[PDB]
Amino acid sequence: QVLTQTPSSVSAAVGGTVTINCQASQSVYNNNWLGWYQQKPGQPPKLLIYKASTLASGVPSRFRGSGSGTQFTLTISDVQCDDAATYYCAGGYNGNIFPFGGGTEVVVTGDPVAPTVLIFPPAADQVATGTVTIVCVANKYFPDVTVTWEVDGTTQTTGIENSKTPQNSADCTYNLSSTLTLTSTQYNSHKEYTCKVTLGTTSVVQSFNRGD
Amino acid sequence: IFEKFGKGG
Amino acid sequence: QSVEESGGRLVTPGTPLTLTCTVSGFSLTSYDMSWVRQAPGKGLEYIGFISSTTGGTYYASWAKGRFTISKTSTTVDLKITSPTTEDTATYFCAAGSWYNMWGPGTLVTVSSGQPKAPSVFPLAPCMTLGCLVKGYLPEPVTVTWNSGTLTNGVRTFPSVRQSSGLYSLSSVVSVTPVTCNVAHPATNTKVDKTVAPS
Ligand SMILES: [Cl-]
Repeated sequence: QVLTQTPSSVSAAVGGTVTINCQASQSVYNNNWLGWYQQKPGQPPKLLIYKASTLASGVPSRFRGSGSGTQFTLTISDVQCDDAATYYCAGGYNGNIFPFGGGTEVVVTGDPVAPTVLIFPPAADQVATGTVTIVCVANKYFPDVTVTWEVDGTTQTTGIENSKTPQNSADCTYNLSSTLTLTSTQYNSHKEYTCKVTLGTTSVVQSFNRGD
Repeated sequence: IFEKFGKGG
Repeated sequence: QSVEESGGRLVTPGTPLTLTCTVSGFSLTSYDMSWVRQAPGKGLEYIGFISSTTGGTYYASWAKGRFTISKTSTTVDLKITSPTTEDTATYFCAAGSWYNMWGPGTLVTVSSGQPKAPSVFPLAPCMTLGCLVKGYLPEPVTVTWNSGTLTNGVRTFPSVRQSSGLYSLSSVVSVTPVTCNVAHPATNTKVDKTVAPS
């Protein structure tokens, strides 16, 4: 009635090997009623493996299913940036019980890549609305970053929201948006707006001056 | 006993 | 050959709604037809299915009473009998005993909000250009560039929900005259902004 999928998260370098396990509380139907699925953010799942070990049409041979009864395994050899995804097992039991496992995130790792940083001032038409949104983008980086905002040299604590693109299917990198929201009065109060992007111990800084 | 397993392949 | 869900929309708790699954290029009755859902940032959850072998309808134990599965001449339907906040999710339909073919999903939003079309603002540095898509409900919005013809160098960030309950996202594109096309299907709204450098 439960499929316990382990681990919750796994990492390999490009060309590495990943193992994902799925353990049933009792024997699945016919000892082999277990499938494996890949899901990327925003997309529906895709069937990889059915009947424990059969590769679905079009699926790369580097995806392999094994096991029977209560213990099942998905391995990924020669891991590619394209393999960064969440993987799920899904099983079937006597009594028409069809649980999904809780999922395993696969993170594909590599050498750090330093971000470039862009800042976008608010459009003329935003100011008039009473609220202003400043956007900072960290482009094509790895692994994770942190972002700081300074307004005329004062570090901002509130009104910041961050959003990150999933790993690039070709090069494994992320992109990040950091948005600072202010009232039009607060915005028209200050001159220098600064976005600081920190990868590890190193910061890259981008700024603009209102009216330029 | 169980209801007949409902998935065929 | 495809499956397509429809019916995702914003509803207040307790308001019943029906989703439909339409198949193209094969018969509704040839293969197992399943409903699966996924709450935002969470795992897949099986709801129920109609068997091609037994002809029977089956539900997950947790889902019994909360959902009703039925079929018309052209659709497999999922009724949410009394939606809660906790029913907010993408609903997928899938064909085949192994969930072989999936639809893109349809989003159900269960909350007290009123629909709101986004405002779209141009992003240009004081080259990469963009569009800020601010203050919409429910999700989703779709963003394209030059009417879907510009895809290379396009990054559309995941939405974030603000304190208001309204959603926002940005989309940026790298080039060497670019238009962002924003759709808010919930309100049938289309917004185009031509983004000029400076
Ligand atoms: Cl489930």
